[PDB]
Amino acid sequence: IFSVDKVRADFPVLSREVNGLPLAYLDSAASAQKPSQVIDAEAEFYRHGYAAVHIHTLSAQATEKMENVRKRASLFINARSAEELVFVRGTTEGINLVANSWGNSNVRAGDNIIISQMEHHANIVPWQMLCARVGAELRVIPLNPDGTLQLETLPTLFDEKTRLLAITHVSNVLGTENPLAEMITLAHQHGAKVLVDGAQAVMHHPVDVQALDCDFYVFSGHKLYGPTGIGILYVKEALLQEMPPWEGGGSMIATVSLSEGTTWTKAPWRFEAGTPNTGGIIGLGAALEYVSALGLNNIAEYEQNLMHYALSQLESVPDLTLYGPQNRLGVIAFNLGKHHAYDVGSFLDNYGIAVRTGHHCAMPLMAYYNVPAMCRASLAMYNTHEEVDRLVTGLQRIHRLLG
Amino acid sequence: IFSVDKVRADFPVLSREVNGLPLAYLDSAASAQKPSQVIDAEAEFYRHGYAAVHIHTLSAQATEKMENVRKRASLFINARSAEELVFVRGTTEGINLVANSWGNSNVRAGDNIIISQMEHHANIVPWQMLCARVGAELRVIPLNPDGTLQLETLPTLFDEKTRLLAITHVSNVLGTENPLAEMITLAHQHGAKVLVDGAQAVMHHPVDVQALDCDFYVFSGHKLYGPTGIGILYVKEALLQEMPPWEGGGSMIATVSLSEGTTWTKAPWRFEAGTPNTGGIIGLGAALEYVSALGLNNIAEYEQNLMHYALSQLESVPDLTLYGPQNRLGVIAFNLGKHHAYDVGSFLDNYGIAVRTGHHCAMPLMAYYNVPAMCRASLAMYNTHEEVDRLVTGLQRIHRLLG
Ligand SMILES: [Cl-]
Ligand SMILES: [Cl-]
Repeated sequence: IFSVDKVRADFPVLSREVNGLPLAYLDSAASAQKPSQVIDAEAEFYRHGYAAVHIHTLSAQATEKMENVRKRASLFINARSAEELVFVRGTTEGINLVANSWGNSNVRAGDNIIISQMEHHANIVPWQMLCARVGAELRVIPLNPDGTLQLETLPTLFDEKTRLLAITHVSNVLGTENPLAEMITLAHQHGAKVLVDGAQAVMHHPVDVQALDCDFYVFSGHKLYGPTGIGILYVKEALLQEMPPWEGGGSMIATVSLSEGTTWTKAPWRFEAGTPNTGGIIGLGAALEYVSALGLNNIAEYEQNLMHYALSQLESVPDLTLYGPQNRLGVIAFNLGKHHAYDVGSFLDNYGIAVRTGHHCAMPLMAYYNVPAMCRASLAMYNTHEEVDRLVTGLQRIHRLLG
Repeated sequence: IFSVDKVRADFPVLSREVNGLPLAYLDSAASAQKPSQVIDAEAEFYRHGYAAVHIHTLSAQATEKMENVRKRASLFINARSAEELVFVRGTTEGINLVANSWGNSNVRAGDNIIISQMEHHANIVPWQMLCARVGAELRVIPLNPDGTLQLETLPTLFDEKTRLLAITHVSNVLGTENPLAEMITLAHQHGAKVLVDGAQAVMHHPVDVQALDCDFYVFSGHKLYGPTGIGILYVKEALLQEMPPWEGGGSMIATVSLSEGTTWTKAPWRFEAGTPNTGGIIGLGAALEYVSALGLNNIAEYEQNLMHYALSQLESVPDLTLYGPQNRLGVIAFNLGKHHAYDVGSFLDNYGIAVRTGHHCAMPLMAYYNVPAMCRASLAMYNTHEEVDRLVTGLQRIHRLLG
């Protein structure tokens, strides 16, 4: 079983006070707090084992630590091979890498690409720049009122010119989990590849990219209780070894000549130019170990119970509008009466409750719902029923005071 | 005055043992060790102040810490304005950013770009990919035997079609410091812009980009006694606010619409997509503080004396070939007799002496000297006369044993 009190003991930030009051951090979807095991694994590497990667001993051990983290990450998402994983800055850079290296040589004038109306900007803007570069069309799967995809529109959007579906696994605003396996079957029937944005999935339940059969999969370390500046791009081996490089420089070359040109090295490493973020890679590996030791199924069970408790308690908040489906994961998007989200979040911060307010990097989603902004509370593995009670009580107080 | 013993006390890695013997780390040019003040500033941020950047309190304080580091970095290199600095992964990503955002809209078919024969691959490969994309020509300033540029060839290389000179401040192999101010005057007389690769300069002496009048300047945090995964790209305000975005996604947009297109936000931030590497940014700011507190002029004086001692002592090594000028900064590139550098570096590692062997991401430089590889010892602010003595003695032993 899961013990939230033992877990919280690993997270030093949770002891913090904000505005004189004890912090209730309900913004893990924007970025997750990190346990001491992750923080110290990075610090200890800098303290005792630091060197540049790729003869001498510290450098050879550091190179081996980084390839071990690549292997551990590939097992964490059940990729066939460690060499199907590229180290990137985060989800955003991973998507841009695919959009340029794979997009520029596989999406031509007159083609189309399909995204959804709930996509994070990370999974919109690189496809808009790709379509502008090659003269292709960006198609959009629209939303239902309850925050799910209008799956009936897929036949009018998929045709023989559809090169790619780029789709979120779990919405960072609505908490909707999309039916990826079926959508990927449909997409593959047309010869379309599928990129999955998994930035909000990998911390809530197990993820298996062989079962999903996605062609690309991306996520960020810092939302997986890990350090900033590191993330993972998974690509099917057969596609990856055909993709050209994106960033150029050291470590991604085989030979460099000023008169005979330059040749590239083999995949993953062809896509990793310059000094890797070894500090972040070390912290990411520790983050995967820590999460695996708790067990993603145990995390999923505790988070689902906490979510059901929260949705039940929030029924006692007058004039509360929720957005998204009842079976959401991770986040609760809401607005309080007619009050602007900025004001609501500001009162909640004043009680020491951290929630995010604004467009959540999902402006088309906001426009679909005809609001400028939303509040969002995240309910992660280290959050408690008591913090939910503080959120409920605070919204009630804000309603009485401002109503 | 400088006290190397007090400085070394800040660096926990220096206590390490390698192969049972005390470490002599002479590979700071590949990556620098970090002081506790840098390591702990990052750890403490994760422990007590962590949040996503850009209403609630932790997030507002984190956003302010990152913009303070941007300001501190701009003062460190004497840029006019903090908004002339873009946070990048490192030198390599900074150069690729310029090559794509600025290069693609300013270098056309039939134009030419000038680099030097001593450039790191980071400052070659992105210009080769740019020239291949737009149909331009890559011109090369050749070397003199002593490791300096053949400055006489500049009139045959600069013409009216020269769009850009990309040039290293200090060679990572030879330790040559190039006459940047004069070369930038010449380049500007033709309407050419100048990118300076400063990755080997910013830790050895003060750097002033207003005095240099360079148009772009790049360096890496991890060689500046800082964390991995962070670096700085400086661009003159007038050029930067004309440059289009490179990576797309959150935080670099002003508005995102699926029907009316997307607009971009103002410079620096237009070039920073997705979650910044706040952990690395915090560590970088601490690294700049630590180096400023020692004083770059004090570092330069101690490192120059250590270098003169090393070059004098190495005269007692039979069959030692040195590469580069006598007034080198930071590094000593050498080969021992006819022995391959890999073997020499392997014996030195066995004595607990870390040097780098290989092409040092400078294959054209190696070919100029008609060798496949070189050894390189770095002499940084925390290295000692005693470690030089260990290097000298070790090379002597290797010569006797293998000669
Ligand atoms: Cl290389
Ligand atoms: Cl945004």
